[PDB]
Amino acid sequence: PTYFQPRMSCTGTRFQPFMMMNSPRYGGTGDRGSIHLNREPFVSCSMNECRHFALGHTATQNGPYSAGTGADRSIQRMLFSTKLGEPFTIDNAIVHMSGWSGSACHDGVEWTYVTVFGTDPDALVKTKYGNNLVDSYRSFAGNILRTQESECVCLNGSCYVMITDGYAGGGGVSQARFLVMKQGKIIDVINTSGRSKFTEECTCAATGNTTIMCACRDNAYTDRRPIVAIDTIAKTANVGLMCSPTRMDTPRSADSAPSSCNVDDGTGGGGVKGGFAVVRRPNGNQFYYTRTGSASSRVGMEVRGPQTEDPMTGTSAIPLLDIIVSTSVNTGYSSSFEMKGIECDTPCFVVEHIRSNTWTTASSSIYCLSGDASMFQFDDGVNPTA
Amino acid sequence: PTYFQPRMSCTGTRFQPFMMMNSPRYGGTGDRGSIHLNREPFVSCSMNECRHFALGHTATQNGPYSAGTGADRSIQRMLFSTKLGEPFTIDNAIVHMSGWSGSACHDGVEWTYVTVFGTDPDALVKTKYGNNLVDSYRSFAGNILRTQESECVCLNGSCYVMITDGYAGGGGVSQARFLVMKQGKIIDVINTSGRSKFTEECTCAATGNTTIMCACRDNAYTDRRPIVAIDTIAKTANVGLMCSPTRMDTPRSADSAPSSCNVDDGTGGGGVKGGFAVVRRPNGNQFYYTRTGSASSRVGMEVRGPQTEDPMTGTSAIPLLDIIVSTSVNTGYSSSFEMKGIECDTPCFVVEHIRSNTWTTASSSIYCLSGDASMFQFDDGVNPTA
Amino acid sequence: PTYFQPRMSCTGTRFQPFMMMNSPRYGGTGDRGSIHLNREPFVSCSMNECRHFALGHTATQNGPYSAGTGADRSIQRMLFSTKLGEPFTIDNAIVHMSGWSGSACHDGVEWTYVTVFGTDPDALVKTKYGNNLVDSYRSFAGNILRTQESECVCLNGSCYVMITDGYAGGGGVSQARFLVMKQGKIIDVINTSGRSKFTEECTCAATGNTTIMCACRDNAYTDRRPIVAIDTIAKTANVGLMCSPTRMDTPRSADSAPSSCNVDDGTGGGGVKGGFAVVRRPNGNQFYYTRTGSASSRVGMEVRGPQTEDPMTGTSAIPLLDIIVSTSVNTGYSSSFEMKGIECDTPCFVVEHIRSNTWTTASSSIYCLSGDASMFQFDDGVNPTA
Amino acid sequence: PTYFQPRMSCTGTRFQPFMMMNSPRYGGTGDRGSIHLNREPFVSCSMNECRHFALGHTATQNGPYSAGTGADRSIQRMLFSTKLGEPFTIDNAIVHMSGWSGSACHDGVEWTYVTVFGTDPDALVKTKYGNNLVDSYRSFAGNILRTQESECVCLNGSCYVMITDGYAGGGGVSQARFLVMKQGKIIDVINTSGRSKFTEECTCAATGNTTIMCACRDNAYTDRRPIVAIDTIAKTANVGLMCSPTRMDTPRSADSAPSSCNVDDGTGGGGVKGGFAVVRRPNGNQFYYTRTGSASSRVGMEVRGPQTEDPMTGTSAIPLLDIIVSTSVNTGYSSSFEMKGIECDTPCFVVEHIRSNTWTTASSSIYCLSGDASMFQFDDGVNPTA
Ligand SMILES: *[C@@H]1O[C@H](CO)[C@@H](O)[C@H](O)[C@H]1NC(C)=O
Ligand SMILES: *[C@@H]1O[C@H](CO)[C@@H](O)[C@H](O)[C@H]1NC(C)=O
Ligand SMILES: *[C@@H]1O[C@H](CO)[C@@H](O)[C@H](O)[C@H]1NC(C)=O
Ligand SMILES: *[C@@H]1O[C@H](CO)[C@@H](O)[C@H](O)[C@H]1NC(C)=O
Repeated sequence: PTYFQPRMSCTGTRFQPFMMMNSPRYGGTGDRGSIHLNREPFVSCSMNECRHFALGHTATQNGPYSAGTGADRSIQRMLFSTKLGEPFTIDNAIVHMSGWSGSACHDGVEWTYVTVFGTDPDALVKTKYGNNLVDSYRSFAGNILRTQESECVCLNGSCYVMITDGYAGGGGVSQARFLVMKQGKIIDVINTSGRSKFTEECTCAATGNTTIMCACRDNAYTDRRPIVAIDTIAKTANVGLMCSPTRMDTPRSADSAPSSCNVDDGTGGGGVKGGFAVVRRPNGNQFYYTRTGSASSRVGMEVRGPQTEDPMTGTSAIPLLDIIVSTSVNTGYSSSFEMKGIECDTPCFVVEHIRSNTWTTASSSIYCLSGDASMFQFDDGVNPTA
Repeated sequence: PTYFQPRMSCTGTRFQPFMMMNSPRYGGTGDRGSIHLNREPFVSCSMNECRHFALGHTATQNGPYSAGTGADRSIQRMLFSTKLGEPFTIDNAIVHMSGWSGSACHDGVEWTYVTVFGTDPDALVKTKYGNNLVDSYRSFAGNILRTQESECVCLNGSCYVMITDGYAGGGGVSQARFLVMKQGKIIDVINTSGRSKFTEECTCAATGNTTIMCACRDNAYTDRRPIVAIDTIAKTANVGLMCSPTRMDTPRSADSAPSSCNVDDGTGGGGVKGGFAVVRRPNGNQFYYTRTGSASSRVGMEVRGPQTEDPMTGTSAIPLLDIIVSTSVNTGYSSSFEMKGIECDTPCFVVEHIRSNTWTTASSSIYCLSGDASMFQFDDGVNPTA
Repeated sequence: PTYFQPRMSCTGTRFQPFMMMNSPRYGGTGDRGSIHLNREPFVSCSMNECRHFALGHTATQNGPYSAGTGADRSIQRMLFSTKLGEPFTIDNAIVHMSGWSGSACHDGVEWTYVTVFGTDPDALVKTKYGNNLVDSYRSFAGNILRTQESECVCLNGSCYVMITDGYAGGGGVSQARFLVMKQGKIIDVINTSGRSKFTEECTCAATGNTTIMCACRDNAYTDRRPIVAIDTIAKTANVGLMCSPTRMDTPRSADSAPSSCNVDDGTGGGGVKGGFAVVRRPNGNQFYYTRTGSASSRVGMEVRGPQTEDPMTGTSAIPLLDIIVSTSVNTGYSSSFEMKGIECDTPCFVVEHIRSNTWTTASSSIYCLSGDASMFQFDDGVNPTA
Repeated sequence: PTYFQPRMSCTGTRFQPFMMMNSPRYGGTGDRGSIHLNREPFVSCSMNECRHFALGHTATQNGPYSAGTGADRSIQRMLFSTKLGEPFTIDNAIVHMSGWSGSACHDGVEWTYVTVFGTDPDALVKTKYGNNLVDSYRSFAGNILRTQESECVCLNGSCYVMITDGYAGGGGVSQARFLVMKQGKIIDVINTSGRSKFTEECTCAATGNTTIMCACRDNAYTDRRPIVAIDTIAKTANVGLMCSPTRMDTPRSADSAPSSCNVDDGTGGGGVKGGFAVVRRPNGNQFYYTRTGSASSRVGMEVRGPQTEDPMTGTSAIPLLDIIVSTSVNTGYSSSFEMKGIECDTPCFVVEHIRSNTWTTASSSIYCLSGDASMFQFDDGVNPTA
């Protein structure tokens, strides 16, 4: 009835610091806070509220169960969120469902949540709409089934969420599929084509009505991100590697043009989830990317400036816009979301900060498209031994 | 005006792990949480929210009053709940009324709460609707008056809650009655017939408009659960023992057919509240049951697959569907609830986990009907000496 | 527009235990809770929610400022409340305004709050409506200005709150006035007549449309409570002493008839706020009273049964209905409130329990009109040295 | 659609104690609370709720990060608020955006938030409306960009917020500008005229429809506050110094008339944000001011009585109304806000109290226009070493 449709983005040229959800700063052995242990934070917004989602380990930052929370998958993993702006404490967190992998988005009416939970070789995808469980999808490759770990994209009520299934190591194949949900019910599945061989942890944004574009991870063959062009009328997802000389993954080789756009050329396997933002304008879209600062290590964070060429076939270099996190500060996964205002959408990037001692926590820094001003780089301010 | 009526259930063949309300995992002597001490958790849902209900002891998990909270009845017992997904902490819990036994349900308009509180030989049932106390019912057998300890069933505004009163030991008689409430006011009382001799801790689900079916406990004569068929037009509750060779109580004898359906045959007295779910379909209902894993002890938990025969007179064995809790993990009471979605209902089972040191707490695991996938068995993850 | 008017009470013959807001049971030096230090708790209800109000000392139960919280008046006193059913913790409490004396009620549209704050010889009454400060009233006798410390009574939008001002010791005069507020604005002041000499801490309930009756304290001359009959059309408050042989204050002499209804006869000064409930029926009102158990000390608590004679001029004894608190448990102030349901009102009594070590706290027990059942007496369960 | 417009103020002659948001009184090394470290608190109100805003340091009152929170600007600074009446704890606080300087107000529909964040020589102003980031404004003088640190004024949807940029020391120039926002979008900028040389930390109140008046700080040349008269139709802000002999800043010289109204005459640089309230009446406006008690030090707090002459050119002395904080209690910044009731507005002053040990916190005392009664002076009651 009132389903959200993408709008043109508002005026701005830089992604300026907006909010820091540095949850594990009100905890520590010398403090009084009770904070969730989690990984892979992301933000999704409705037109009235933004929420900060994460996968927790059902344990406090400084508690008897904090050991063992560095695991990627466990039966204690759950998807939970708070409103953006809340400290992300145990009392403020709302658990949506169990799951060691997941995503969430809002269609303009109600929140849709997607998680993956189960045994590694046979995990199940479950979808929930409005606190009522709606649907499920079974593992298709016989390997760890994974989601975006970021916001899913809703177009007039149809929400497109990426799922993948396959071996994430060298020599593996991980062909992604996009589930199309309406009110949490899976109505369609769009399989990939093009360089479908390995698509993982896709960060997606709308490129206008009827079209979605994603920038994904490749953890086995290259260090150039796959770009997935989803045509929702043709019902096809065309995957290919960025032909740009600027490499967006971590580890990565020195920037250079590929000999051919879809040839595997890089440092080998491994990778990090990255950011991807689209600034939609009446005269064409501009694309922005996040990259770690130091090549070969998840240190620092840069924003690569507007690309006016197709992210797949442009072949031009992507200029540096700003350095948002210095190389003295460790970083993790990067994602993106859009605020949905009264008149326009506002692209924002989310930068993960990883902190550990005898437990592992995540902190997030949100940078939103705004006006031109000198960058004020952010240090998480979390001391694992505080 | 907008009273809820049962709907057909959605597609699914397995009860897959959904959410674990393992409240006493953010507490412990080494943590900073303040968590209620409680027993007999259950979940009830509205179409917009699900709530997790429990009977507390007005004490924290690790506090000066934690001793003595293993009692079944005390004047400090109270009925309280949080939204499903909340940690069930002291600050999130809302107390509804005092009571050492109780149930709750939502009729599509507002929440109805039922508790029993008073002296053992002369306890009083009280009903509340929408935070306003509405009605009461007095003890009828001169013994401990008890409720379902699970969700009550509302049919177009009329909510059916089980109450029982009698000696729970060997040689006792405990004849149940069903109170029919409308807006919390008791409008009718349906007495039982058939094997009315001992009916306790009934887990009820609708079997369609105008009909409710319950699977109850028998703690004195047998190890086969009583099944109560409630005809809301005829205003009769027909009770009889499951004629199936599969015995659902704990302790229980090895599975075997009874010599006659309502003959008392088993290991003697004792028992546990069990689960009972109905999958309503246009071509007939399917019934699902929970059972402990190890016969003679409350260890593990199994889900017994669809029974297409009448739960009372079928006489066929009920196949094993899944083992949801391994026998290395202790379990307690089992119950069931239904989520009420936009298009359909979703049957879910709730499995209690009991943990104690110098206090006693309960944790709950929720398994909801979903798609076919390998089972991922759950270990509560609560260390009484954490 | 939707202002509340009194309704007939529902069926019942006993005030049965309903809820215990024993806030200082989740605190203590061995616990993790942060609970307000307060005195004189009372409950007021809207048709959708009940709230528990108290005057706090802006300090935690076990904190660096807990010393000195036994004071009756200080600049750190504030009026705050939580929803009835909440633990009344620091995080759940909402502060309404500063004040060392106060009352609150709901008119069917929004909450009206009244407090007294200022210097003893020249304190100010302030009224607030809907979080916006509306009006004030200045001290009139040059002595400590006081309120009811209980729910104010709203009749079709006009809310009647008692204020008094005078010396509370022997030989003093404390003539009460009733402020009539509409949307928090003081529209009228009704002065008292009859035995106006000393009226304090009035517990008021409606006796039907256009009429309010209160049972007050007399802390200087007698041990019989003043009864105030407020005629809202005549705009008069007629005060006189209960002519009944049953004495409701503490300390009190042995029950005996007075030689004349308004002659000062008793144990001298001192007193306690008491309960007063009205069961409105089509054939006349019934009155119920609370009394301490042990005469001469605030120990235990009794409910004195229905009085069908005018509370002022009846002259008959008031029979004992139930003993609600045993004499092994210390008690404090008693008050009353009414729940406002869909069809009827439900009179309820609130019994204060006082606990102290190096701080002073209050706990409250709520007993609501319900069916006939044996009484289950309540022990606060709060250990000052827990 | 429903945008707020100023109303006439209600009856009253004194600003009487209303509420004390003494947040750091439920914390301390001996307590269990987790309270934000912050500075420059202020209150802004909607017609349904009042909120207490502050700039935090993302640290608890008694935690591992409490050192270093006495800084005026840092990357850990954020704007957050709670409802007025809440303890302002970590769990109740909602973070709106990052920022080391800011303001907030409500236009009758939704909350507008303004902050300044960035590097000192090139900071950015950002505006947010309804949890969605809307606009920004860049530094204009090449120096620290600052906001009011108090409520912004909304007239029929147009919200007027003061920003300034310049050197705050001796010999500096700090010319203010007023941004006019509608739904968070900056629609106009009104530059100042008159004694535009140094305008800072303006406390603004409406003087009627189409007009706003502010009393500002001057931290370099004088100890008389600048008054800014904003004509929203002429779109001009006329700045000049108070010609009154009563000096409102701190430090200040002994009261005396200036030789000429806009001649710099005082004790030199330095200053404190002060209060400014307007009582709008059909026969003209009255102005009220706050002043510290002890000249030359931020000790105590006085309210200077109604000024019926133009605050700029009156030249008469402003009589003392009340002493609201004694000189035994240290004070900080003062501001003002208006409650928006059903029929009228209610001017209120907010008095900051500064407390520090190894951390710095702020407490606030709210005094609202009410009736005539003897003043009850307030001592914060916060012990830095509690
Ligand atoms: C999508 O379509 C809507 C109208 O249905 C329009 O208002 C909006 O601007 C469009 N967005 C884009 C990005 O084209
Ligand atoms: C109950 O009746 C309603 C119509 O009143 C119908 O929509 C619903 O499907 C029925 N449910 C069952 C289980 O028969
Ligand atoms: C008060 O008047 C209303 C009608 O205005 C009526 O419904 C209600 O029952 C009356 N209450 C009493 C106690 O007479
Ligand atoms: C402002 O104008 C409105 C009508 O638009 C009026 O009701 C209000 O009283 C005016 N306020 C002042 C202060 O003049």
